[PDB]
Amino acid sequence: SSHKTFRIKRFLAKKQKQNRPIPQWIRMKTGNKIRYNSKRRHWRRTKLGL
Amino acid sequence: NEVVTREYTINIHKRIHGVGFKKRAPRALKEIRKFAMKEMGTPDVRIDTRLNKAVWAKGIRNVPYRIRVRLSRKRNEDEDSPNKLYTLVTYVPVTTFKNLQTVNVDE
Amino acid sequence: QQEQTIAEDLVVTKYKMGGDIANRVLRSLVEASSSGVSVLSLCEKGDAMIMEETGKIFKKEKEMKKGIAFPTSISVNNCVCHFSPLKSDQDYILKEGDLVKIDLGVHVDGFIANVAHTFVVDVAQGTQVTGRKADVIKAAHLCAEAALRLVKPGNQNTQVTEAWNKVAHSFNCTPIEGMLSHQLKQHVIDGEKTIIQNPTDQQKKDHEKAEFEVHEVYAVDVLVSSGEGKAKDAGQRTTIYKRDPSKQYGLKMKTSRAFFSEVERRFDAMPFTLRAFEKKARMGVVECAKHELLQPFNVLYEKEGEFVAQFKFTVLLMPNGPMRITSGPFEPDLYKSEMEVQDAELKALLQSSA
Amino acid sequence: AKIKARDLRGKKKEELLKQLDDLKVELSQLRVAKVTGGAASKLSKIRVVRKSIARVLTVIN
Amino acid sequence: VRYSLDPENPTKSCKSRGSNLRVHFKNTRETAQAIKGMHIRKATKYLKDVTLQKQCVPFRRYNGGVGRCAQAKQWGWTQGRWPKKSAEFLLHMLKNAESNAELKGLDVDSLVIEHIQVNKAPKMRRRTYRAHGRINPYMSSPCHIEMILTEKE
Amino acid sequence: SMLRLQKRLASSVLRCGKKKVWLDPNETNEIANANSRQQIRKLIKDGLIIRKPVTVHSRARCR
Amino acid sequence: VFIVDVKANKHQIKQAVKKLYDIDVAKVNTLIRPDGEKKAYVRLAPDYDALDVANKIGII
RNA sequence: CGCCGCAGGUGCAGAUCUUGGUGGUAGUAGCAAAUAUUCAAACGAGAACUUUGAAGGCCGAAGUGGAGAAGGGUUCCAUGU
Ligand SMILES: [Mg+2]
Ligand SMILES: [Mg+2]
Ligand SMILES: [Mg+2]
Ligand SMILES: [Mg+2]
Ligand SMILES: [Mg+2]
Ligand SMILES: [Mg+2]
Ligand SMILES: [Mg+2]
Ligand SMILES: [Mg+2]
Ligand SMILES: [Mg+2]
Ligand SMILES: [Mg+2]
Ligand SMILES: [Mg+2]
Ligand SMILES: [Mg+2]
Repeated sequence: SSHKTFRIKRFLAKKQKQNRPIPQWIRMKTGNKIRYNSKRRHWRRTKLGL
Repeated sequence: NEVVTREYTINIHKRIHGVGFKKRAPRALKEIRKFAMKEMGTPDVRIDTRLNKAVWAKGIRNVPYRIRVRLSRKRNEDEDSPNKLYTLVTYVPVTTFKNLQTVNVDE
Repeated sequence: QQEQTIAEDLVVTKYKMGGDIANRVLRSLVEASSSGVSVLSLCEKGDAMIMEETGKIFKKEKEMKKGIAFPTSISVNNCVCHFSPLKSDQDYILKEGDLVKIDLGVHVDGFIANVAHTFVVDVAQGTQVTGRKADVIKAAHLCAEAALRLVKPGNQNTQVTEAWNKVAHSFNCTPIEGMLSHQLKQHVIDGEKTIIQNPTDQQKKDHEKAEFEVHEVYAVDVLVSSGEGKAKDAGQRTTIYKRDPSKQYGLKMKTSRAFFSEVERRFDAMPFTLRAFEKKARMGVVECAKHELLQPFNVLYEKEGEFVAQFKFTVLLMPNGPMRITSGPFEPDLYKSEMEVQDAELKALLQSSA
Repeated sequence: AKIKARDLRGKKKEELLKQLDDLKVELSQLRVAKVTGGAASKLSKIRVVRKSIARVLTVIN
Repeated sequence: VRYSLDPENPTKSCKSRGSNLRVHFKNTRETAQAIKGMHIRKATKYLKDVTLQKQCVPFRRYNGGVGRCAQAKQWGWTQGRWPKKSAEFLLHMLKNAESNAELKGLDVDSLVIEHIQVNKAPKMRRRTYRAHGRINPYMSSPCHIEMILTEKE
Repeated sequence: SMLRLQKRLASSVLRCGKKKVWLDPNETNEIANANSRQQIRKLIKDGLIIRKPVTVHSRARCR
Repeated sequence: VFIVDVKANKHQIKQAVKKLYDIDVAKVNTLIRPDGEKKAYVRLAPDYDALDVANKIGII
């Protein structure tokens, strides 16, 4: 909602920040083994914990 | 010559008889395009927007019984198109449909 | 298909005087370059002399625009090109023995006379300048004489760059990476017909394989480096920009729109300098650079103490031998190298001339 | 031109805080250049200045 | 790459291939069997007729529920359809095949489709929603296609 | 090419609905270049965007 | 427009700007961005030109 | 891996067996609740579906309108794919 507490807004901030694709130069690292961000989240598909 | 133009009258009533209410005016334009294709032998037919208004003048189901049009075969002026000629069909407003022949028109 | 070219003999004659007026201001630059001066001072006076001289020439035809096709760029021993300090920016002081490189351009009817030169200042009368800074300028001079001799419709664009790579290897130097010569037509310094020097794999496939043509103006530009081929940025403000007429965008800023309209009045399509304005110009340039309305001409630095040199001029192509309208004051009597030329084709081209 | 804690220890509180002020000003200028494009030389100097600040503060503490 | 049925004379032959093409495998297999053995010009004309619904492909093996048509009688069959997407995809592969034939230098007015094979591709997954809280698969059936054209006249 | 933004901005500037906004069919490129409300105002002043009048709902029959 | 520490209030931001840039300030507005960074709108005094203060800062 | 001994979590068709994969069904059922679309042009490789204009309609102020609370959490807005 529009009304929210500071703690909720800070929680939503971190989830927003970490919901981004991995860098392209990560794929070039040695012994990478990482294909794509497996922890991506979409607002409509998966709802946050709160 | 292939830049001829002619005045026709179309019995829309004849071609739409039996079509449901919500499909009459759309069918009248499919049969008008069919009429131009047959009469002028061009797969590319362009309905004038004033003619489109004339067909839809009385709504989707009370299409006019007759319409007087003018088919004009023309050069597409664009060789990038696969059809050399296209027929542009326009609307001829008339007061009556009695004794109206199919006539040739000059430029 | 109606674009103007060298087909008019009047175009030829105004090229000759425009190149002469570009050469004569480089001459005043080299005769006024002394110890204890400022790069900003020489840049501002170099452009000011252009503005007043182009005003007093072709006073009979003023519907068109006469003036700068490339601002006075002055660099010393660390900058590749595209350098023009602002008044708010830090200055540089000229000392004994430093070689300074000056770029300058004039235009009439959108037709360009562009020229550069590299020269050592405060040179003692009748002496010889040696070192590893004395062979890069001599090799670059040989490159300019090479291009003057070999420019001819009937060759390929790769012939120039492979000869430049060869003379680089002969002098144990290398060309600067990503330096492009251009075909210069009316209202254009960014012609599509372009020439590369020191290519790489990525720039080669993006370069267009093309063959030269008669009756057109070229800007043969050579960049020779005595180092390794490294050109990067050191956080210096880019001053020189060029309007791109192909694109447009809706500016969101009043002072950006005022800046753009100032560009249209003075330098509508040709590269300019931010010096000509300055407080609102620095604000209005960042947004116009963001949306690709202006092409920045970035400043390039090499390793500290390394040496690079330039030599460029506008050359006219004509079937009965090309001609030169812009030349710099280089004298090979007092400039020699510790390595000589060993190639047969190079020695043949420097011996022969139009 | 780096800062070594070994040569910092002889200094006094006045000049140590002056050196901290100079480093902090430099870091704030580097953060400005980071958001205004700048160059990789200034971007990579951020870590150098940041460790220099920690070095001075460690000596002070 | 290793095809199946390598040409008897590879010099007078050209190859084309596509993988994971998002067309129905069953439709494309029927269309491929229709144009198999045809001349290059005849097959191009035929496939254009399929999209114009003037010539149909006979559905011989995958014919469950396929309707009847009059144009199936050209073939010795009763059921036929006009798969627009299969005809378009095969038309692109025929253009690619004739571009390969031009690149090899052999002429393109004497090519005959001597080999054409449609294979099943890995299935793509989607979901459909059913009556009582159930999810059921909505799998796509893409196909690989390969073809070899050999000069003969 | 796609004047969704320009129709929204023209309705907000003209204080009408998107029903009443008339973007010129022939000057499509010039309308498409307007990415700002002040550009929209310039087009309205220059006659490339017109607020169509209210549909007639006469009370003559009722009177 | 400055990005400030989330724990700094309007008084602290006002004093910090005054000390760091030696300029006066009329008022400070403050919001917290969706990504968590606090953003301050620092309106300069009428006699201080933010256009050239941005120059000496280096964000022109 | 063979031979001499030793030791087993040692042999599968079943268990509405466990897990994974794959068929026939089958190019089938189906994509049928709330009246409705049409013409022209543009962009574009490609237009029933995008955008614009022209028509014909519907919601009919207890709205398919304009705003909010809860809830969602960037879905907002430009640019591009
Ligand atoms: Mg939900
Ligand atoms: Mg059956
Ligand atoms: Mg369902
Ligand atoms: Mg359910
Ligand atoms: Mg607040
Ligand atoms: Mg067991
Ligand atoms: Mg088993
Ligand atoms: Mg069915
Ligand atoms: Mg259905
Ligand atoms: Mg109603
Ligand atoms: Mg509502
Ligand atoms: Mg949106």
